[PDB]
Amino acid sequence: MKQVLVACGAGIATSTVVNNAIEEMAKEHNIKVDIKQIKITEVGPYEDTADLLVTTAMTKKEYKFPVINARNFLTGIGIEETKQQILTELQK
Repeated sequence: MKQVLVACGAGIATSTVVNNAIEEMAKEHNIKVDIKQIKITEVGPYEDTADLLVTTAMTKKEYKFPVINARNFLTGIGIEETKQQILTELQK
């Protein structure tokens, strides 16, 4: 089981496109992955239990995992790109 969180802070209240996107891809792949949604100040305690984290900005902390910028998820087209990187470990 892979618990991947998602913390975005640009305009939308929560990461809708990202989640709705990833969740759509994970299904096609049929992998045992579960997406998680939390606030920017929620990833702190959710660093251990969680496995992967993705954020657009505000990534200045003692993270204990390979954070992946959410720049690719700006519109919703360059998902496959980053997805390939994160998936490299998911289904390594």
